[PDB]
Amino acid sequence: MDVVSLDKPFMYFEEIDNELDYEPESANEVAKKLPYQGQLKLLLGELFFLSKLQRHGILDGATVVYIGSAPGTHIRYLRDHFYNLGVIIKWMLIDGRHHDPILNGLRDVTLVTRFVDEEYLRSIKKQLHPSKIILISDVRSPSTADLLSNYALQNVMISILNPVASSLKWRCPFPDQWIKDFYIPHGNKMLQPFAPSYSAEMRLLSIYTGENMRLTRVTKSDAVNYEKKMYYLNKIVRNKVVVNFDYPNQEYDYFHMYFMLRTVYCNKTFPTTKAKVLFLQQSIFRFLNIP
Amino acid sequence: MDVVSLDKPFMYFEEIDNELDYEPESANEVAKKLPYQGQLKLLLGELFFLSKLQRHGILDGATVVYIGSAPGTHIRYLRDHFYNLGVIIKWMLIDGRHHDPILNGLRDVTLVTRFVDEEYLRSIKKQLHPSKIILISDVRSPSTADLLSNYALQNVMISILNPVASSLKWRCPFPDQWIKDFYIPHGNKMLQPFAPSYSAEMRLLSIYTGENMRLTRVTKSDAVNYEKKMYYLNKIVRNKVVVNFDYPNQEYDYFHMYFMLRTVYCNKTFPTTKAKVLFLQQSIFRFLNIP
Ligand SMILES: C[n+]1cn([C@@H]2O[C@H](COP(=O)(O)OP(=O)(O)O)[C@@H](O)[C@H]2O)c2nc(N)[nH]c(=O)c21
Ligand SMILES: C[n+]1cn([C@@H]2O[C@H](COP(=O)(O)OP(=O)(O)O)[C@@H](O)[C@H]2O)c2nc(N)[nH]c(=O)c21
Ligand SMILES: Nc1ncnc2c1ncn2[C@@H]1O[C@H](CSCC[C@H](N)C(=O)O)[C@@H](O)[C@H]1O
Ligand SMILES: Nc1ncnc2c1ncn2[C@@H]1O[C@H](CSCC[C@H](N)C(=O)O)[C@@H](O)[C@H]1O
Repeated sequence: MDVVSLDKPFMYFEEIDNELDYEPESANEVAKKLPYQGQLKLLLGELFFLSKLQRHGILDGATVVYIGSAPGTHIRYLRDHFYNLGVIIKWMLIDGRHHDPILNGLRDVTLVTRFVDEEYLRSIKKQLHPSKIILISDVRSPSTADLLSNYALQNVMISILNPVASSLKWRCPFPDQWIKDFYIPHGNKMLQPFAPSYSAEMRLLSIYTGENMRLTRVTKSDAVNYEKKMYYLNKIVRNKVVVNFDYPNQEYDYFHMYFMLRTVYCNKTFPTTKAKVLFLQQSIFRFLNIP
Repeated sequence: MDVVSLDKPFMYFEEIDNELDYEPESANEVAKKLPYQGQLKLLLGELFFLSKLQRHGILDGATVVYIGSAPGTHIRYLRDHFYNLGVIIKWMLIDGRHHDPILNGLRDVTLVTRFVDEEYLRSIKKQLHPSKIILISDVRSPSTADLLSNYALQNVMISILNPVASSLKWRCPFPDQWIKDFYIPHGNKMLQPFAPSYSAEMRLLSIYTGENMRLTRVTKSDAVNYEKKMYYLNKIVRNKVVVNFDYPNQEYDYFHMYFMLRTVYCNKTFPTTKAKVLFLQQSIFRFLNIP
């Protein structure tokens, strides 16, 4: 068995302290071990992001515009969580694909079947006005050309919507498929527990202060680094059994999930953080029908 | 006579401490009082900007890419000034129009007759590599639609060229011709002595640290402010005779020119700042054939 003792898990990209030469043979390995693992991945990341905004007092009264939301099964859980906590939020879920029927019939959630273009963003901005917007993007076209186009759209989302915070899908193009250097918004590179086994995807979390928008250039050298740090995380770290983690499941992803869940607010008062987390996890797994 | 005593002149937009309702009748007033006033305007601004970079030690060894450079008569003066100071610089002047023949025959200056598009910027970037680039832009198409397009090109100039510093033409669209909010790079809004009488144009000066690029949103409310602050500067300030300014000419623009010129480096040693400035001004006016 692959045992180790860890203090904390890598929460952000920059914390990764090692790297590995990417082995293309990893692409043939089992990408997922849990049913609905993709909804779990998104649920934890967005719960983490949104709880932060609550902590900063910028969630209540906001309209969450989620682009690339369908099917969105896990979004029903997020909505119920903040709804039950007393936070007042409107959700606007936009995707060309259809949403899970569990999202219908809620006055606080608007479902839209539209593929967003810069022009449509303008109309929704004019229509949301004057509400504060929180953007969450998970749009999907992939080639490096598809990616750049997605990233280019995400940047236009921020410029037109002008949100107070944003969570953006972020996976750097692979060095061997480089096309050109580009810019992404500045934010924390949140790592994702339960991401596919060898995924190099993370989420870019940003909070917009002032009227400024800071970007950051991404080059091929950055692409090489992303590939090597993520490959090391996936191949090595995520395959560790954190034995000094007394918890029903000690696998790295549960250890990592624990640190995100410990930041979540609950109505119920618990005697320990461990009890709150077990509760949140049981709750999340039951909702998603994960054994 | 319109007399006043001033400590310093307004060097940057933010320093303007008052505003006036724009009077459209000002558009019919004499825009210029000196011959070649436009070359003088550009010369002082770019001398100011470039001397700053020298002060920060980022000029020597750079390639100055000037887009929208023609005719560029005043650029010959700039080139001679730094050339004679020992600073090593390559100049690349690009415009679809032809340059002043005085710019020919200098091994350190390349003249290009091309209307730049994003694609061309890419080729010149690949070709300048690996030199450090200093961008100066004075491109001209104007409607608010022409402006936005110009500004959009200037931002692509910075993203592709990735310069260490930049000077950009900046005039906010008028509030009554607003089209949409947009972003410009963050920089100092340098005011321009000898700008046309009622011009709302300034230059955006930026130095790029790290791999970050910070932008700033410009709205119609900003457009109203720009109009009112600039109108106050033009109608009131620029029409003042600074009597506590002992100098051959006491008009505001000369008082303002004095503060830019006092920052310029010379080979010759002077007993007073006043002597250096008079020298630089005499020199500049003689070069431009201004009486
Ligand atoms: C993690 N990774 C994946 N690939 C390629 O990406 C393909 C799809 O796997 P994926 O990377 O999970 O796709 P996604 O990012 O769209 O979700 C694989 O079949 C590999 O060919 C990769 N190719 C390179 N060069 N480097 C990597 O780090 C890498
Ligand atoms: C300074 N100013 C100029 N204009 C208009 O701009 C026209 C051209 O004058 P300009 O503003 O000097 O042109 P430019 O910025 O392209 O160099 C004038 O005939 C006016 O109609 C202006 N129009 C408005 N609404 N507000 C202003 O502050 C203003
Ligand atoms: N322009 C656009 N507008 C809306 N959604 C977009 C988009 N282009 C692609 N997408 C969507 O991006 C999605 C990526 S899959 C998203 C999964 C979703 N976030 C979840 O909660 O279940 C797809 O449903 C696709 O239709
Ligand atoms: N894409 C482009 N590439 C090059 N120059 C451009 C441009 N579009 C417009 N311009 C140029 O922008 C200039 C504006 S006038 C510039 C005056 C000049 N800076 C001086 O030193 O004399 C015009 O000469 C025009 O041809």
